[PDB]
Amino acid sequence: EVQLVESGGGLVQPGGSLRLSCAASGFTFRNYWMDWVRQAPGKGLEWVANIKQDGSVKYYVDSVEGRFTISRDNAKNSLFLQMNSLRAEDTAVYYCARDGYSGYDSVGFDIWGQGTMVTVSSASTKGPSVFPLAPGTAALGCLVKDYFPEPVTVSWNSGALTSGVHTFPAVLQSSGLYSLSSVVTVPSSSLGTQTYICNVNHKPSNTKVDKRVEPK
Amino acid sequence: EIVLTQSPGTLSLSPGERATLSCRASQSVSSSYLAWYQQKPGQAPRLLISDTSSRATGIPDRFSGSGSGTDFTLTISRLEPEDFAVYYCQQYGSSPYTFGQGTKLEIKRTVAAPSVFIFPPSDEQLKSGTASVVCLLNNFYPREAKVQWKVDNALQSGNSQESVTEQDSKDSTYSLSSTLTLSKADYEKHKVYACEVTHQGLSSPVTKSFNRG
Amino acid sequence: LTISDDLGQTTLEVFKEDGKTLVSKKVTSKDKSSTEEKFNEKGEVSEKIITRADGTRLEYTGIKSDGSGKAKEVLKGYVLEGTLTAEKTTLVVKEGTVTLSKNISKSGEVSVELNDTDSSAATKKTAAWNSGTSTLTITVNSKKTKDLVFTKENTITVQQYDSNGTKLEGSAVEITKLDEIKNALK
Ligand SMILES: [Cl-]
Ligand SMILES: [Cl-]
Ligand SMILES: [Cl-]
Ligand SMILES: [Cl-]
Ligand SMILES: [Cl-]
Ligand SMILES: [Cl-]
Ligand SMILES: [Cl-]
Ligand SMILES: [Cl-]
Repeated sequence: EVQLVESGGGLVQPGGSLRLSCAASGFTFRNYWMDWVRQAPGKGLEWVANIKQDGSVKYYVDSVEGRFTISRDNAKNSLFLQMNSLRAEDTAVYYCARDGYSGYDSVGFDIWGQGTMVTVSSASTKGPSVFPLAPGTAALGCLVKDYFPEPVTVSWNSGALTSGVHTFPAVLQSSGLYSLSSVVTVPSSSLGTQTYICNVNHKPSNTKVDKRVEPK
Repeated sequence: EIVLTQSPGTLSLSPGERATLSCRASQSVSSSYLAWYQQKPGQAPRLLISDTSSRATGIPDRFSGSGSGTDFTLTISRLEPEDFAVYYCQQYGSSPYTFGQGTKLEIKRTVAAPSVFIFPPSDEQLKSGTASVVCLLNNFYPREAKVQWKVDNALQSGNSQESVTEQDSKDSTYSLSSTLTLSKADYEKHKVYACEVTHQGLSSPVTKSFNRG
Repeated sequence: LTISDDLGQTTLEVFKEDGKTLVSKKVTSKDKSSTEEKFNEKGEVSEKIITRADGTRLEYTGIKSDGSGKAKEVLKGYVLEGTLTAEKTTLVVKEGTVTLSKNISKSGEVSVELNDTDSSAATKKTAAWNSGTSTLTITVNSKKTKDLVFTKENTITVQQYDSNGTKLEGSAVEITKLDEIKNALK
């Protein structure tokens, strides 16, 4: 079965460098052109780099020229993207993609991988601070603030409470640290009878916090 | 460089309707070098149509591409709930291979007014010198809404940020947040903190306010 | 359906209702080659899709009464599009001020021509077409830069010359993308 796995991304400082890797399986890698496509947070798709079957011909966009290099290894069924002199505007999910147009039938980009999230910023890794949101239908929530980088997963009652749960997308504050709120809508009669645990998970900082919200 | 423009920005249709998606090119694009892509949120884009006619080995007959020269159209005959993703028009003839800005296909449902709740800053948070006041808009449609903060009956701007959820998978609704971030010193010299909400489904603006204590 | 005597042709032809006005016709030869033809209210050819043994097709669509129509040649990795006239067929690739034209005569004689609209005597490109070798030789600043051999296998191959244009160097590479052809005309 045809699929692509991407790796190499991460959080680096401006002016740094990192190497992308794309592992290919389920198809003849030598017979297809390949491409790199990135997508900024909440933005559209932008093609980045392209490579011939044998790697002799490589094309780039105007922005990344002189900084990014795309190579491949047909024997190892892999493909790479060296990214030097990284700028903040390069922060995007980079999708390794198969060209598809390898024969007589004209085909667009056949296969896309999961992508790797690269983040270019000067901010250090930060652990979130979680504060409760005390209140016919009552509302409860947990507010996580001043954390970096994304993502943060929030669960209520260790995943038992799922209905009426709204985990809001994080917003970037002026300090460069993300912030989001997870809220739950529960019947007002359930207050006091039930105990609500909110579980935040910041894997980059390895932070585990379980917070309890009571009406007070 | 060929620039592709997609219209409209968002298209609000109910399931079972017919969605027409148009993509405009700054030049003449050959019919053999145009593709359509679908990207559901949180996942990679998927190739729908190539050559403006080929359905790319696994796409149902509802999706249909057409057009030539300057204007290209993609039509979904009978919409299904999983079809309400973001759609992209792309040409792959000459580098750089450019995509359209994207069209958000949104489920159109009956207009629902939000349920508004206001949360005072946590007492633990006040010890850090920062006070965060959150006004929550829950389960409304359409996504468009207006939230303004009144502190001592004075409009606030530049100290509030908003976050919105995507369309709900169950009831096709939206939720909105509005956090007013200000220092503890600024928080303690004011008494009443209000949150005015206006919406299409709200015949009159609603206000939720609290006093410290 | 009429099969030839040598058991090599399958002429899948269909009449409208009586046997006078042709509608569609497909003739498949032994060497995996077919010629699909569609007709109009009169009976003149409206479309003509011709497939070679290697799978590369020469598709003609929208043929008018005067003998014109739309032309396109599909190849492995890229396509060439143009126009057919009662004289010859032209396939056009454009890059900047340089336009590359591929000509296919009614007798099958393939011809290639190049033109550059730039008026500068240095950067302007000129080409000479060799019939026997089937190579288009691009000349820049009165020195040869590239060789464009058009193989009988229906592919375009590029070999570059040295800094003086004395002889080609390295090995000749094959084209698999339309952008590669545009890169050669810069
Ligand atoms: Cl630049
Ligand atoms: Cl390489
Ligand atoms: Cl095609
Ligand atoms: Cl998707
Ligand atoms: Cl219709
Ligand atoms: Cl968008
Ligand atoms: Cl909004
Ligand atoms: Cl062209």
